[PDB]
Amino acid sequence: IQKTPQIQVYSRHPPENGKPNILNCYVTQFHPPHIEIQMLKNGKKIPKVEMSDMSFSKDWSFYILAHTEFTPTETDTYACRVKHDSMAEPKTVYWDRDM
Amino acid sequence: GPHSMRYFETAVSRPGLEEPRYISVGYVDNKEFVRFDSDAENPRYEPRAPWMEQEGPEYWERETQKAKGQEQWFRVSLRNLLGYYNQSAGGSHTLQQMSGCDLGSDWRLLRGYQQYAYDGRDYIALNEDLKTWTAADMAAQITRRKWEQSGAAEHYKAYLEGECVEWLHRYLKNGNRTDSPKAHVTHHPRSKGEVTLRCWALGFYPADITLTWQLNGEELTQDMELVETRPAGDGTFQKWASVVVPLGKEQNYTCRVYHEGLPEPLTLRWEP
Amino acid sequence: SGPSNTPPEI
Repeated sequence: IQKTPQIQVYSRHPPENGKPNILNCYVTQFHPPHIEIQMLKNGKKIPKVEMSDMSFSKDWSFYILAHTEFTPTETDTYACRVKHDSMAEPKTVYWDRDM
Repeated sequence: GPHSMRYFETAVSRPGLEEPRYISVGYVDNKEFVRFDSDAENPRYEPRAPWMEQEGPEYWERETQKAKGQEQWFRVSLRNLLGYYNQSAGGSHTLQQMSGCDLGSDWRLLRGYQQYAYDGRDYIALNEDLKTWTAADMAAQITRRKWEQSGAAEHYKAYLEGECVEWLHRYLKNGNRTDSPKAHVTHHPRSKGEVTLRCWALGFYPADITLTWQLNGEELTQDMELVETRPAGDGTFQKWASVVVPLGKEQNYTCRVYHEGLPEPLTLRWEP
Repeated sequence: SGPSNTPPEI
């Protein structure tokens, strides 16, 4: 019954260093619905992370959108960490501005 | 177009004397328009699109009363399901429901839907005839027997052919729209004299889109990388597609974006 | 307008 989360990390707008933007963590394809999602900046938890209400898809599996305000820079590193019962340990996906 | 309405419902049981959590979400043309959540302060249906704000408090109270009905029917079902699968009661289970209708451009019912899943797995579903049930499961035969004996299919058929259709229409008139994609391609190094070309489509609504790469008029379905369409968070969507090509031969590849808001499909290439 | 499930339940 357990279905494993799929994650994309990406910005709302085309990223320009120094211009404020939103960073998204789109988490899909999971079951059961209980999930824990953290957004991280340089390895540290980001406070005040907006979380969409929970929804499910036509295949029954759940999805959720987390986002936060951020200003991209040349060297700041961002990630999304997901804890879920389908995986032994948490999954981290790092923001790649080319993807 | 092929207009649609859906209601997606979920009850999730919880350990330790708690009532199950019940969430219902309504969709008109794949966009969320209403939502009810039993965990809220004062549980009631709430509008989730601007064009629902014209409805009077009677509408909300009526929908809210239905939800309290569904909550209960879901709660008793969960209990029964636990007994059907010989499961213990320490734990956490889910019951989900999908209901709705598809309408044509002529406002005529194309297809009605009524499906259930237990713990994320198909349980029972009303067939396209709207008279028979397909049970996926040993336990779901129990349910199917009950509903055939009671004629429950008739009740759901009447809702799908009548109320669902009429209300979908009312909601469409209430809501009278696309956003075209802005596309561009980016260029990314690889090793061994190869390059990645990435075709981006951004800021588009609705979500449906097709992206193709061409080599000299022939479609590269084979080795194209493709991300799942994703929400931007502002009501629009994003997608991209990419191919690995030989260095110096970039101009031979064309990206095409197909979207219903476009006059013509977009056609573009890498532009250094 | 949403569904109103009839008994029998599941």
